[PDB]
Amino acid sequence: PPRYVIGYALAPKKQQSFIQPSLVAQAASRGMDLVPVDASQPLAEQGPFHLLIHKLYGDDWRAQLVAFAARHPAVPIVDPPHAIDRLHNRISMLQVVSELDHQDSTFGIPSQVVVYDAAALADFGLLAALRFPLIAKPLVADGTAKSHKMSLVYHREGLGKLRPPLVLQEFVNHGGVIFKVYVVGGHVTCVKRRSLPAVVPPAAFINQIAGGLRRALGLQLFNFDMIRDVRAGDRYLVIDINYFPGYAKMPGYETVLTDFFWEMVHK
Amino acid sequence: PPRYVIGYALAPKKQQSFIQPSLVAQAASRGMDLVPVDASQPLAEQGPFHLLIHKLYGDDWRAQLVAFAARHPAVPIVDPPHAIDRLHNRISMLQVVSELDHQDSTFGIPSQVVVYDAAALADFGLLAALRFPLIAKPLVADGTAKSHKMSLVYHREGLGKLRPPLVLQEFVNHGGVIFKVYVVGGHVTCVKRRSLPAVVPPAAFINQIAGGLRRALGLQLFNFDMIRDVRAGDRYLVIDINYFPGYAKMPGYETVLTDFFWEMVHK
Ligand SMILES: [Cl-]
Ligand SMILES: [Cl-]
Repeated sequence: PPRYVIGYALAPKKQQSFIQPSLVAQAASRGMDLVPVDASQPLAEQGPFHLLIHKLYGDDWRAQLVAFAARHPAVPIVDPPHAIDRLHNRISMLQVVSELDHQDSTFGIPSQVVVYDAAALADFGLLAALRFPLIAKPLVADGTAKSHKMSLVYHREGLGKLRPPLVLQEFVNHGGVIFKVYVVGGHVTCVKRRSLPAVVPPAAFINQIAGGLRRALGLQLFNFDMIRDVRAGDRYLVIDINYFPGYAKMPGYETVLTDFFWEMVHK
Repeated sequence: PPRYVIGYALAPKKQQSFIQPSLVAQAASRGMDLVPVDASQPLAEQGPFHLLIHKLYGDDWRAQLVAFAARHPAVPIVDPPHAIDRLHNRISMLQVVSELDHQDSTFGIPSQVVVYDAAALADFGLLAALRFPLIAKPLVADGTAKSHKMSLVYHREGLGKLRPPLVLQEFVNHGGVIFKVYVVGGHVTCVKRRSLPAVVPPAAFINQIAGGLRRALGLQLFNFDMIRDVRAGDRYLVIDINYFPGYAKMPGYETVLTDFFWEMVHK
């Protein structure tokens, strides 16, 4: 019958990991043509698309997506740059998680300390009452930098050498395990990574959170970090959310994505 | 010669305090007609304006200002709603203050604790090492609510009864004085309010900060709260910023505003 064009605008490293022959071939076998977006030409002069997927940042790419969205309201963008932006301030991101509605399993948000300058990082009294280890992230980051990754701190001296502005979370109530939950539209997958280089949370609970994050963030492609609060044992916290992660690591990612692409071009 | 129309879109209480006969008459004496915007009609069908000043919130008023700004790019809006929004998240607001560049007087940003839910407000260990009193604000607020005001907390029991999500700042290093600095474009005024119901900071320093906030926030009308860190005695912190404050309280506000309106319609 008819064919659907899936335009992709990805950095070369993300093309190499995500746009694999096995994905291109599975999708073509179902009538879907994955077509790269030329970065050296405007998207406006670039050919019919039934779906645009991207992981590019900055005001020129944003402007192109803003114009594309005006010219072609019915063509889904995954994901809209105003929705990716909701992840860029750690404090406003966790604010979005705090808006979700709430069985046997409970859902929390971990308190944060924000330190804006070097003087505060030396002299703020409260920092001497922190339990270690800490999770530290820059307050604002898009993920593109290596220094935008959540990093562990083991003592006051290590904290003292970080670059403010930063957000600090205590990291002691979780029994040294982290659950990375991969989401693709209505579909969840879950990876029992072990932090500080086990029993998974209930699947129905994870699906409720995954779906609430999708509706609240307006993102189809993301992965959320979750911990068990092992004081109580049936309490869980979301500690991070990341746009369009390394799906290529999960075996069977090609089938999950192809199913998602097919769903999106029949919305 | 020609006359200039200054449209104003204000709540009735703000009309009563700010749009006083003495302001209307001074401005008319200089060729400037202050004209109220009809809230029951679209702004698009509302008459030539050489300047629009407002203090209204919400998506309908925003949409009207977005359309006005497209149709009439050369007519200044004071202030643009995307710029007022920069004040609505306390953490991203202080992030904007942290971006300013930096003599005898130094300039800091106070560390904050963010508490997202009721469980954290009871159980977060770090809160038992806070010094009191604290400044507490909701993480997100526009100022229109009575509960959106920065409030003082004197002990753990009082902290325990607040409504998260909230931002906590220790409030002990300032020797019980707060400086409210009123800004109108390039012009500063300064009020030695005494907190917890004196020597002012140097005027050149205040003007540098006022001007950096104006460029960074893109606001003409605001007031910033500043404290002296009395450990060192030549260090100052910005602890709050508010859109379009009670200028009518300062004597001589009519002359300051009329001069600002005249400057804006000759940009
Ligand atoms: Cl990938
Ligand atoms: Cl007023």
